[PDB]
Amino acid sequence: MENFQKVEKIGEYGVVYKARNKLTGEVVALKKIRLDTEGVPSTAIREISLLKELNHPNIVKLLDVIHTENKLYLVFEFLHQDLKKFMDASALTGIPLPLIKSYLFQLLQGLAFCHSHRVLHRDLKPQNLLINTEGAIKLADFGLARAFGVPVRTYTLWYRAPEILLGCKYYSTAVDIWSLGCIFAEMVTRRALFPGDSEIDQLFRIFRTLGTPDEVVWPGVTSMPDYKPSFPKWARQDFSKVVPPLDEDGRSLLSQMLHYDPNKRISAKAALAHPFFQDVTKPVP
Amino acid sequence: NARRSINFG
Amino acid sequence: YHEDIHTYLREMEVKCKPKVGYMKKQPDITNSMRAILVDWLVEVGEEYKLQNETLHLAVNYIDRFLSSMSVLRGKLQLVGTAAMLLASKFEEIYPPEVAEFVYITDDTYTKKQVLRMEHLVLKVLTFDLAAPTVNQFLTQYFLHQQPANCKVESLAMFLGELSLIDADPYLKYLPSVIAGAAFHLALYTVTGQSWPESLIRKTGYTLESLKPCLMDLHQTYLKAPQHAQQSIREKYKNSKYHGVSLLNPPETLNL
Repeated sequence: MENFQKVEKIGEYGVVYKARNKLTGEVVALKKIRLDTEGVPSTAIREISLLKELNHPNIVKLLDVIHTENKLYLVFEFLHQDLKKFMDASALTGIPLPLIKSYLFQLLQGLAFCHSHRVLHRDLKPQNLLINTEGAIKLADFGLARAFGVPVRTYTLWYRAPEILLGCKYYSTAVDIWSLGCIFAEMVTRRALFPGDSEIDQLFRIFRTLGTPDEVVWPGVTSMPDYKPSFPKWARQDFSKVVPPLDEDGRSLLSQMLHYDPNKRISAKAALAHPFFQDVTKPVP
Repeated sequence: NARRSINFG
Repeated sequence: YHEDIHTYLREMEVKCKPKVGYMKKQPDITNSMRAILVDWLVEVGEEYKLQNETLHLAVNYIDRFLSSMSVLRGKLQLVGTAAMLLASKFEEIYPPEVAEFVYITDDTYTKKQVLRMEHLVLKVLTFDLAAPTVNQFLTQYFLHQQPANCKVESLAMFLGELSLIDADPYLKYLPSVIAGAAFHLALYTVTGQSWPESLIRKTGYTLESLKPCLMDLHQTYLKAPQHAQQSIREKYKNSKYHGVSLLNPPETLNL
């Protein structure tokens, strides 16, 4: 605290400020967590414990933890903005396809680094993917992240996997892949893929876009807590209409990341080897 | 039960 | 990524390893006190329906904190309570309130004392609350067994939890080694099968490499009914764990 100078407030976990280090001179984020009738929050505890062992270029780096008896401070590297504001700014004209491919590659690299460890982000949304001026995107907001060394029991809504909506018992790494695929589709089409208002509304939007899941395309849907026989039998929409700007490789990758079956859904490591990334570059935004 | 003050001494 | 997770766990368990023989440096508490504290933590986890991983994490936090800090008789239960609260916050979906732990300590310490001890443990552990446990390695080994005998898994969990009570001699064995010894002991007890070749390749632990921990765990299993702490034996008597604690340990290990 005494070694930092708050420049501005960049969010409101507790309030996060943008600060300047008086000694080193580098600009950092100053997410501050108040300590009071439950002690240190569980979300902050998980974020600090998991983030300090995640050292990847495409992951927000937690540099210092100013932990005192009255206040808790988290010092992250400062990135200009997140994917949400960048997408909103790039609304009149679409984000360039090489930039989208590069951002997807970096997000998948960060996800693969997390999944090689036992870190499940579980909160992959464009508001949690900060971007710097050098054309780099990093995972952020690991407060909802969980360690899945042992299986993680289930507890926004747009980027929630169909299994979580369909009464999933244990979390899996496929939910992060589903969220990343939704982010990919949103970047491609400049629109939320499944902007459901409620749980059943989100489920119905997913079923309308990808077809109502049968037992052949996904074993075990019928014997699920949140599946009802009164589900409309929608047909799978052609992916050409879902993501017109995407090419054949991009459409195939998006289809694999949006697989109904969590076991058959592609992984970050397998997605990094997709032919969609055979010409990936690092452009600036 | 599980509610007890342990007398370590 | 499963092999990557196992490699990362094997690497991390060294960095989260408590100091061996730290009770010698402790001038006020002894290993019997730690065993009593772990028994009470097992009872507390049973009372509040906490997972086994939460108990293992609390035991690891206590071991590391007592390695780094000196604690008197009257503060050992406070340290255990803070470790349990931290493990529940890290692992549980809905961790119990601080008032719940204050009540479960029979009001030995106030809420302010519990929160201060939690802050002290977090500062000492430097927020390194993701320590690998015997439970995680045991689950990874269960993923490499066929047919998946639930009795094998229950007995392996029972032995891994038994290893938590006695710092001597289970603080000089890595959690992976303890988990492997427990898996082999359960397999030989209920099916007679030995350490699998798949786990030999995955972990690099041959049946000879687990021999010291194997003998120690066999001695603990044989002497489990006579042990001064019996909370784990009662806990694993239920049908949830198939009543593995009622199973007769093998008289000898054909090694």
